Amino acid sequence: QISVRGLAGVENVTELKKNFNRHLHFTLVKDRNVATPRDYYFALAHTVRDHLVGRWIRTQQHYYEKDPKRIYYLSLEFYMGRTLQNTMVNLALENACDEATYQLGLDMEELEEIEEDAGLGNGGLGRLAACFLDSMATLGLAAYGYGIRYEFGIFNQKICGGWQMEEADDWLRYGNPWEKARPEFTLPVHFYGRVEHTSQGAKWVDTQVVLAMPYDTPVPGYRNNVVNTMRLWSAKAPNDFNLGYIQAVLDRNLAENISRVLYPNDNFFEGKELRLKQEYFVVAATLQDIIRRFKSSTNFDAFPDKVAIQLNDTHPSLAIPELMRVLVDLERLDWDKAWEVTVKTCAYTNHTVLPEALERWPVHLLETLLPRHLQIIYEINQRFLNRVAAAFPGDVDRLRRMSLVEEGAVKRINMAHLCIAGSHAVNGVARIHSEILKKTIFKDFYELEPHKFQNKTNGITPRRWLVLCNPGLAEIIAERIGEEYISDLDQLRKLLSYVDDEAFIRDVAKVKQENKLKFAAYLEREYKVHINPNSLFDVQVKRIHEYKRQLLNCLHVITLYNRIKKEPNKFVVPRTVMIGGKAAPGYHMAKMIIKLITAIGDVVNHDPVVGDRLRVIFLENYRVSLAEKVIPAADLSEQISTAGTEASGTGNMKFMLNGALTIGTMDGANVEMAEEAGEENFFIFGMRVEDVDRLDQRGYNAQEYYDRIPELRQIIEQLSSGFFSPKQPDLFKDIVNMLMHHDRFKVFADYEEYVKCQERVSALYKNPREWTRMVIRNIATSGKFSSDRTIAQYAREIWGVEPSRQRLPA
Amino acid sequence: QISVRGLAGVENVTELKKNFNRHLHFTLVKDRNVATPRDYYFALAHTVRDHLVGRWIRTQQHYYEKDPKRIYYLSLEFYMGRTLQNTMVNLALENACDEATYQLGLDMEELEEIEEDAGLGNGGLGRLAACFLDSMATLGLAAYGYGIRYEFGIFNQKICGGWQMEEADDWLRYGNPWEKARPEFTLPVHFYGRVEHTSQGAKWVDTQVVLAMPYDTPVPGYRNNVVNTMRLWSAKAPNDFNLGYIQAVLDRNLAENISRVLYPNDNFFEGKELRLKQEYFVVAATLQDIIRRFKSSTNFDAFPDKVAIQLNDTHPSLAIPELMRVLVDLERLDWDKAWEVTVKTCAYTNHTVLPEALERWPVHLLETLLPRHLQIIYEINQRFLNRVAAAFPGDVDRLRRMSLVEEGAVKRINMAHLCIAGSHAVNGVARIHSEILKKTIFKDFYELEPHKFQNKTNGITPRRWLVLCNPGLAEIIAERIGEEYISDLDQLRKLLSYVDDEAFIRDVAKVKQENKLKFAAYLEREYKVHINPNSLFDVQVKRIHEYKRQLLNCLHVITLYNRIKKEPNKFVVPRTVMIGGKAAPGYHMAKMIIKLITAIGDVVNHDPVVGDRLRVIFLENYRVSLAEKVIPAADLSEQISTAGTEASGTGNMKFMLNGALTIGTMDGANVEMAEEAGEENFFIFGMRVEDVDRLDQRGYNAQEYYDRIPELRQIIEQLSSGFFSPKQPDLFKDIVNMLMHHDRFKVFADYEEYVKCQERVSALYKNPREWTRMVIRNIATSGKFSSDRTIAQYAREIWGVEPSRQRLPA
Ligand SMILES: OC[C@H]1O[C@@H](NC(=S)N/N=C/c2ccc(O)cc2)[C@H](O)[C@@H](O)[C@@H]1O
Ligand SMILES: OC[C@H]1O[C@@H](NC(=S)N/N=C/c2ccc(O)cc2)[C@H](O)[C@@H](O)[C@@H]1O
Ligand SMILES: OC[C@H]1O[C@@H](NC(=S)N/N=C\c2ccc(O)cc2)[C@H](O)[C@@H](O)[C@@H]1O
Ligand SMILES: OC[C@H]1O[C@@H](NC(=S)N/N=C\c2ccc(O)cc2)[C@H](O)[C@@H](O)[C@@H]1O
Repeated sequence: QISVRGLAGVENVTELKKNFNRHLHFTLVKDRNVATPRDYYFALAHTVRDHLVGRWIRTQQHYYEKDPKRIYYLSLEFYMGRTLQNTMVNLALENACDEATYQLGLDMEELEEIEEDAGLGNGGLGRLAACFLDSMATLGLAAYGYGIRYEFGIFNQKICGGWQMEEADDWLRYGNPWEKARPEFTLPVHFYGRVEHTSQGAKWVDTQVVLAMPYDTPVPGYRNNVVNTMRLWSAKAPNDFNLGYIQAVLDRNLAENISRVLYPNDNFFEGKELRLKQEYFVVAATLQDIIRRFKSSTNFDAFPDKVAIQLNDTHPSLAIPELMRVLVDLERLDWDKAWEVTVKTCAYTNHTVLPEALERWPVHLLETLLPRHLQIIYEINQRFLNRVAAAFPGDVDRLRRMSLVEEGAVKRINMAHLCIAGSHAVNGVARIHSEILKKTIFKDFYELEPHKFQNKTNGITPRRWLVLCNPGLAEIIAERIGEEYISDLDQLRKLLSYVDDEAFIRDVAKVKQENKLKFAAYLEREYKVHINPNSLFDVQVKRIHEYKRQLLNCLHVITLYNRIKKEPNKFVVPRTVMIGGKAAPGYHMAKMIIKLITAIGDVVNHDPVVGDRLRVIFLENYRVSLAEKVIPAADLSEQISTAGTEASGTGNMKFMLNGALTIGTMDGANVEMAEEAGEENFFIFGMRVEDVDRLDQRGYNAQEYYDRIPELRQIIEQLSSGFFSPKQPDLFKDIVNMLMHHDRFKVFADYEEYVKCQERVSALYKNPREWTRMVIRNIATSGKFSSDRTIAQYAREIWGVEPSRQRLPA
Repeated sequence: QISVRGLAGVENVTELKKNFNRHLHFTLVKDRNVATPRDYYFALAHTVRDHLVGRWIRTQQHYYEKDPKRIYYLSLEFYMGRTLQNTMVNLALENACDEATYQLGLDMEELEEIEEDAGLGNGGLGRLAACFLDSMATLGLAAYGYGIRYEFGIFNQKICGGWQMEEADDWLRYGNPWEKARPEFTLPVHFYGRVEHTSQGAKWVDTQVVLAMPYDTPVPGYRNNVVNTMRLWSAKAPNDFNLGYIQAVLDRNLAENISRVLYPNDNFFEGKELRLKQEYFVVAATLQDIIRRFKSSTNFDAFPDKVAIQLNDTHPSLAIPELMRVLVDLERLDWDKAWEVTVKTCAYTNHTVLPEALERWPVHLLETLLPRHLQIIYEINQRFLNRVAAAFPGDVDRLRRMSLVEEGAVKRINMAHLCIAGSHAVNGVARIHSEILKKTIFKDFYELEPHKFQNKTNGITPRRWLVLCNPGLAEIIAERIGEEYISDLDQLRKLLSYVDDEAFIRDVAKVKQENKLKFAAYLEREYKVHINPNSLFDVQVKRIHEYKRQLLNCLHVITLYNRIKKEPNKFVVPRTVMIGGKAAPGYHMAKMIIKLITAIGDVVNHDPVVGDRLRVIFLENYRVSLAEKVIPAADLSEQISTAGTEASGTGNMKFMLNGALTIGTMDGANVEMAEEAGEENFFIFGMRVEDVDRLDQRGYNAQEYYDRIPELRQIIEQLSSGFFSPKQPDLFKDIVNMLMHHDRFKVFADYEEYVKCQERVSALYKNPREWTRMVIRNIATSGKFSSDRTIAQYAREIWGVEPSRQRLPA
C-alpha cells in the first residue's frame, strides 16, 4: 500500500500464506472454524519469527569466526513493547504480511493489537535500553543485552473513581513466541555463606545456590540481516532444594521469587533485600557467561580488548566487585592486574541527580548476602582513598565525601562512588546533565580523574518511533528524500528546503489530522470518551513525578477553565489536554496528582458553558504500545520539569520526530533540541538552572507568588475549599500544603511564564500554515536524537569499536 | 528391521528426515554443529507430534457431529511414562523413524532415553488410568481423561548410604512437547466463602477464586486414527489477586500451589487441606467443562444418556455434591430430579480395603473450605438414611454404620459411603476384591442395593506392555499367529498349540536371554554393578509397603545366604534377586525396609564364599520407564502380598505377558491369573483369605513360628545382633519388634510355605526346556488381562456404550 513498508512480491505472499496455515494447523492445533483472533495473531507471530532464524544463527556464527570485541549492555530494565510490527519493519516484511493476511480474510492491524507489551521496565531508562539494542544491531555491533526475565512486568493501571489501582502484568500467560529457552546454558548463582581464608586465597563457602536459566530473544537490525541477542535470566531452584516433603517442594518458590516481579520505582531507591538479590543474580550469571565466551575464543590481559561491559545506572554495579572476585579468588590473578582489567572493561552511565534515586545499600545487608563482595568493596575503597589522599594531601573532608562507605546511623555503600572508581568512563545522558555531574554531585571525582567524564546525549530509534508508529509521516518524507534517512536520520535536514513548499506543508498537516482522527476514534471505541479532533492536542505523557510537574500543567488547565467561566462568550483556541502516566505504588503524592487530574476532568468535561472548547483526559495505562498511538497524534509536547531535574528525557525526542511542537524548560535534552531547531521554533519558558540556584540561596517562598498573582490565588482557594471535590472538601489539602510550604520543585515560580508561553502557543495554532512550517523545522532538525548517533558515540568514544552499515549475507 | 514395528517406506522416510531438519532449525534454533542429544530428541518429538494433529482435530470434529455419549474418567493420577515410543507404536511410525534417524546418523534408542517420564501418579492406580486411556482410544470410545497437571510428579529416588532420599521431579524443566496449553478455556474455581439463603435458593458468596487452566495431551488409539484427549488443569491466580504491591504479586504463589505437587502416598490417607483443595479443583473445573460441552450439543433428563463420569477411587468424590450444587443452586432443578441425574451419571471404582487408605475428611475442613458442599452432603445423608430406616426398620446400628457422617472426637465424612450413595455402579478391581467388598467393608450397602455392585478385573495395555517394551517377544509371536493379537489379546491362546514346537521353545528362551543380557548391560553402564546373566532373575518391583511383604522376600534371601554358608560346596541355582520401589516419604517402616534390602546386599554381594551364586540388588528409582526395561528381563515375578490385601495388582499381569513365571499368594488378580493359566503353571503358596481370617479369630502369635522354625530364629538373631549392621548393631530393632509383636500382615505365617515353594522354582529352572514350556502356557493364557477387555466391560456394563474396532478415515 505505502512505499516504506517494503515489497509485496508474489512468491513472498504465497509463501507467507502457506506458512501461516501450517502454523495454525500444526503449531496451534486449530482449523479456521474454531480459531479466535488470538490464534490468528499467534500463527502470524510464528510465521514471522521463522524469518529470524537463519539470520540469527548466521550472525552468531559470524561473531564466532571474526571474534570481534563484544559489547555487554547490563540493565535491570528492557522496556521492549510489542515485537510483531518491529520485526516486520526490520525485515521489510510489513506489506507482504499485510497482503498475505488480507487474502486470508484478516486485518493485520487487529491482530497486532492482541500482542501484550513486554513491559520489562518503568519508563525512560528501560526504554533507552530497548532503543539501544535496536541501534546496536542496526550498526552491526557484536552486542548482547543482559537482564532479568520478570514474570510480572510493570503493573497494568486501572482508574477506579479517579484513583490508580494496580493489577499484575501477567504478560506470559499465553506464552511468549519471541523467546527461546536455553535450559542447557543454566548457571549457578551463590548467596549468603561465609568467607574462609586459606594459605592461598579467600574462599566463599556454605552458600545457598539459585539457578539462572537464560531465555534468548533476537534483536534484528534494520534491513542489514544482523540479528543480535537479548539474554534474560529466570530464577530456578536446584532439584535437591530444601531436600516435610510437600513443604520442601513448595518452598522452591522462595528461590524463584528472584525473577518474579519488576520493582515499579521510577527515580526512587528502595533498599529491599529482594531487589539486591535481583541485582546480584543478573550480574553473577552474566559475568560467568561473559567469561565462558571469552575463554572459548588464561591471557586476561586481552579481556578488555575483547569485552566491554556497560552498566545501565548503578543497578548492575555489583559487576565491578564480582569481576574482581572471579579474577582474584578463582583465576588467581594479583589484585592490581585484576583491577586494571576491571577498570578497562567497565563503564558507567548515570541517569539521575535526584539524591533519593541514588542506590546506597546498608552494610548489614551486603554482609549477610554477599560477604566476600563487601570485603572486596572495603579493599577497593581503601586503595581508592589512598590515591585521593596522595593527590589532595591533608584534605580530610574530601576523603569522607569520596568514600564508597558512608558513615551515619546505618553504614551504607554508595554504589555510584563504586561505579566511578571501577570504570574507565562515566557519562551523563544530555550535555547539561553531564555538566551538572562535573560541577556538583561528582565534582570531587571529576577533579581526581577528569578523563573519565563524558557526555552521551540520549536518542530514540527512528524505526519504532517514526516508521512503525507513523507510517504516513515516514512515507511523505520518503517521497521527497528517499528512504535512506531511516538509518541515517541526519538526512531529515534536507527537509529544510521544503519549508515553503505548498504541497509538503499540506501533506505534513494532513498526516497529523489523520493521526488525530485515528486516535480520537481509538478513544471512543475502547474507552467511550468524546473528543473534538479539531482541538489542539495538548499532551503530557510520562511517569507521574513531582519533578516532572504534571501539577504545573494542572494549574494551567484550571487557569484556562477559570478564564472561560469569566468571559464565556470570548473565543479561545479549543484544546484537548491529555495527561497520562503511572505512579509508583508507594508514592502517595503521585497518586494524589492522578486523582487531581481526573477530578479536574470531572468538573471541566461536564460544564455546559465550556462546551467542546476544553477537554481534560487522563490517559489510562500509559505504556510503549500507547505511546506509539498518542505521540503521532500530538500537537503540543509538554516537557516542563524544573530545570536541573530531568537528566535527559526521551519522550521529548519522540514528539519532536512526529510533528508536535514543544513547550518546555531548559532542562535535560530540551536544551539541545532547542539548539538544533532554533529557539524561535521552540516554546521555551521558565527558570534556567542558574535561576533555580539563585532562588535556592535566597530561599524559595511560595507565599510570595500566592500573594502577587490573583489568578494563582483563586486556583489555590478552589483546591482548598473543595470546588474540585464537593463531597470530600479537604481531599486535596496535602497538595495545597506541599505547594505552599514544601515544594522542592518550585511549581509557583514558573507559573506566570508558563501561562504566558501557553498563550503564545494558542496564537500560533490560530495560523495553521505557520504552525506547520514550524513543525517542519522541528522534524527537519530532529536527526541528532537518533539512537544510531548515540550508539555510534558510545562505540567510538567508550567501547573502542567501529560501527558498520554493511549487510551480512542474506 | 522387525515386522511388528511397521513399514519404512521411501516417501515416509524422506518426509521424516526433512521435517526433522526443519524442526531442528526453525523450532530448536540449532544447526548440526551445536546440537546436543537433547536437541535431537526434541526435533524427533516435534516431528512425531505433527502426525497426531490431523487425526486429533478430525476425531474431536467427529464427536461433535455424531454426538455420542461421552466418558469422563476423573483421576488425581495419570502415570503416563514416556510418550515418544508409544506414539510411534500407535501410529505405525517406529521403523520409519528408526530408519530416518539412522540415515541422519542418530541412534533413536539413545534419543528415547532422554525423555523424562510423565510421573503423574504413585503406582498401580495411576498406571491403571494411563492403560485405560490407551484402551479407550483403541476401542473408539469418546473418552476424556481429566486430572491435574502437577508441576512436580512423584519424586526421584536416590539411595544414599542405603537410605532413600527424595528429590523434586522437575519434569517440565525443558518443556513438555506433548501438551497443548488451552488458556482460552480457563475456568474459575471457588473456595471458602459462606452460604446465604434467599427466597429462591441457597447462594455461595464471598469466595476466593482460583483459575483452572487446561492443558490437552492427545491419546492415540492403536492404528485406528482415533486420538482422544487427556485434559490436565493447572492452577493460576486471577490478575487482581490480593490487589504491599510486591508482596501481593509474590502471594500469587499461594493460589498456584494447588497444582504444584503430587501427594506421594500410595495406599495411605493424609487429611491435609492442600490435598482437599486439589480434589475440589479438578472436580469443579472438570464438571463446568462437562456441562459446557453438554449444552453445546436445558433438558437435563438427557444428561445421563450423554454423560458418564467414572470416579477413580474416592479422590474425585466431590463430583457428586458438586453436580448436585450446580443442578440445584444454578440450574434450579428440584432436589429429587437432580439426584436422579447424578446417580445415573456417576460410577465409583474402589481400589483398596485397607482402613488407613480410606478418605475420611474432618467436618471442620469442609465447613471452612466448601460450606455449601457440606450442607449438600448432610442433606444426602439424611435422605439416604431415611431409605435405610425404611428398609431395615429399627436397625439402629445399621444407621450409624452406613452414615456418611462418622461420629467421634472429630466428626468426619466417609467419602466411600458418599460414593456408593451417589453412584449407580460400584466396582472392585479383581473378582476376590469385589467379593470382599460385598462380604465385609460394604456389606450393609450391598444388602440395601445389590444391583449397584460389580466386578471389573484390572488389565494392562498390550501396546506399552508387550509391543513397546518387548519387541522381540512381540515379533516371534507375530511370526506364528499374525499381528491381530495386539488389539485382541485373547488370540494369544493360539500359542498353546506351539507348546511342544521346538523352534518356538528355542525362540521364546532366546528372547528372554537377549532381554536379560540387555538389562545386565544396562546395570553396569548407568550403575556400575556386576551381575551374572545366567542366573535366575528374581524380581519384586512395586511401591514399598508392609502389606506387599518385601520383608518376606528379604527372609527368603537371608535363608538362601545362610544355607550357602552352611554347605558352601553344594550346588544351588544361581539367582539375581532384584527388589525395587519407592517408599512414601513419611512412611518410616518402608524406609527401614529399603535400608534392610541394601544392608543385606552389602553382606551378600561381598562374601567371597557366595561368589556369583547369589546377588541382591536394590533397583533405584523404580518408575514406568524402568518397568519397561526390567519386566522383559525377569524370570520370576514376586507377587507375595498377604491374601486379602492387594486389591488386584497389575504388575503381576505385566510379568505374565513378558515371559516370567509367578510365585504368589491367592490374592487380588493372582487368583484369576492362576485360574487362566492352570494352577500347575503357577507357584502358589501360603494362606488363602479364609486361613487369614481363621488366624485372626485365634490371634496371630508370631512367637509360635519363631519357636518352631530354627532357620527363621537364626535370621531374627542375625537381624537383632547386628550381623547386617555391624557399626550400628541395633539399627533394625524396629523391624524385629514389628515382626515379633505387631505384624498386621503375618510375614512369619507364610515363611515355611514360601521357602518350600521357592525350592520348587529352583528345581524347574534347572530344566530349561520345561521352564520355557510353562512360560509359554502363561503367555498363551494372559489374554484376559488386556485393558481392552477391562474397558469393553466398563463400556457395556457400566457406561452403556458399545466399543468399536473400526478405523476413522486417515
Ligand atoms: O511458543 C511458546 C514457547 O516458545 C518456545 N520457543 C521455541 S520451542 N522455539 N522458539 C524458536 C524461536 C524463537 C524466537 C525466534 O525469533 C525464532 C525462533 C520458548 O522456548 C518458550 O519459552 C515459549 O513459551
Ligand atoms: O514446545 C513446548 C511448549 O509447547 C506448546 N505447544 C504448542 S505451542 N503446540 N503444540 C502443539 C501440539 C502438541 C501436542 C501434539 O501431539 C501435537 C501438537 C505447549 O502449549 C507448551 O505448554 C509447551 O511448553
Ligand atoms: O537516560 C534515560 C532516562 O533515564 C531516566 N531515569 C530513570 S527512568 N531512572 N533513573 C534512575 C533510577 C531508576 C530506578 C531506580 O530504582 C533507581 C534509580 C531519567 O529520569 C530521564 O531523564 C532519562 O531520559
Ligand atoms: O486398581 C489399581 C491398583 O490400585 C492400587 N491402589 C492404589 S495404588 N491406591 N489405592 C488407594 C489410595 C491411593 C492413594 C490415596 O491417597 C488414597 C487411597 C491397589 O493397591 C492395587 O492392588 C490395584 O492393582
